[PDB]
Amino acid sequence: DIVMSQSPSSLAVSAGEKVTMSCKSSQSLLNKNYLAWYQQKPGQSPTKLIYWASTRESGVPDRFTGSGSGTDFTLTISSVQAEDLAVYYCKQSYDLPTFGAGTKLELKRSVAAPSVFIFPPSDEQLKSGTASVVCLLNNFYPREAKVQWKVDNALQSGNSQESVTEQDSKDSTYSLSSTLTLSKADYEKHKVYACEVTHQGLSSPVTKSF
Amino acid sequence: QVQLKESGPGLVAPSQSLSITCTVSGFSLTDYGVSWIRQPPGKGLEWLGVIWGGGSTYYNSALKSRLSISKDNSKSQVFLKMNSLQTDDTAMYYCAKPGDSWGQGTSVTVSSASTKGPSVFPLAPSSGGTAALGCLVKDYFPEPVTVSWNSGALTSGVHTFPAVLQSSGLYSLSSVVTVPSSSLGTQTYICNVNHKPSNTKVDKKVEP
Repeated sequence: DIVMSQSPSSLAVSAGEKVTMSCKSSQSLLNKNYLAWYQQKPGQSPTKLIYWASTRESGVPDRFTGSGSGTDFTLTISSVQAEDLAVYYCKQSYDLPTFGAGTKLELKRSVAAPSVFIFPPSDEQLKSGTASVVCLLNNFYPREAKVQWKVDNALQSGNSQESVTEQDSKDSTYSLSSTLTLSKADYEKHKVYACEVTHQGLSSPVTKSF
Repeated sequence: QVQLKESGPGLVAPSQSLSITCTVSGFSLTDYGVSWIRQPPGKGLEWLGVIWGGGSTYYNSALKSRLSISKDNSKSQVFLKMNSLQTDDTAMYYCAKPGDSWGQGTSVTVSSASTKGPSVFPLAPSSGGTAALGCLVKDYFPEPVTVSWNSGALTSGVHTFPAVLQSSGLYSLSSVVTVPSSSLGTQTYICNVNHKPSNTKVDKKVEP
């Protein structure tokens, strides 16, 4: 097998910028260079962008430029859009095909405060002796937030897990869920439930609560 | 136009055998090669093999011995068979056809544990200018789900979070949609949650 070396592994970039990413091959690819470029959007299911190094696929923009030859190859985006947020892979096809490790292209953008929603446990779930309280942080940037739970002013720990979305394909923002897990028992003993959120795009911490 | 559809188990025991088929429409397999690519979670793409027109099969050096690709032109089908699966073999498996279109992919988890369907609980909306609601998909295994709203119809404002591991070792996630508070009374919101590997289909009325 031919080792395919791609770089950089990751790229943070404002929508205006021009970006270029390299892919070197331990061996030459010429018979036509049998180099291809693929794009994978947040899954999705990768699409082929460029073949024989530089010829783009059907319906693919003029912003995507493939170049280089034999051993060193380049992929260029001229004015990256938010929608270009994806990971890009190169594939040599000269031998038994192999992919580079890929370049994650992350979109940079301006700081955006989260809108914060809280969700009490559903009656249905409580009849199972468990209680999930959910705190949602919608559409923010950066990634990249502290979420703290308070029950009856009592700070919590070890009782929550967070899940972060992939960056949004149209506005480049994140969303986050925080989930407090309790037993029906611990839950019913208490009245006030709060998440307190601190974030770069926030003058002072925001707390949602029921 | 060409489409490729993979089908396979979702969960398999270590050391056992994996079978995935790719059913293809919109082109003939005497005319095209179908290749197989896998992607382990958080990792890159790995090329497994290909079968050409009169195939004639090539494999990935490293896995060559564990692997068989065959096809059936008549049935419009390609098979991937893999044996002695380890947990390393946990991947999304794709099939693929100037090129060149891919199937959706099939998630494949190698674990000795057994299947469990999800419980679905509604994240109900309450008391600026817009409101969120959602569904909670708790303790299931393996990946994935596969959540939608109004059986397709609703797709904007929707976020579906990546599955997280519970200390139970089961996965859970939430799917939230944002809407305007105005719409809450007149508009009705149902989330349709599918978990292929356990044959579970669930729909949930999400009321304020």
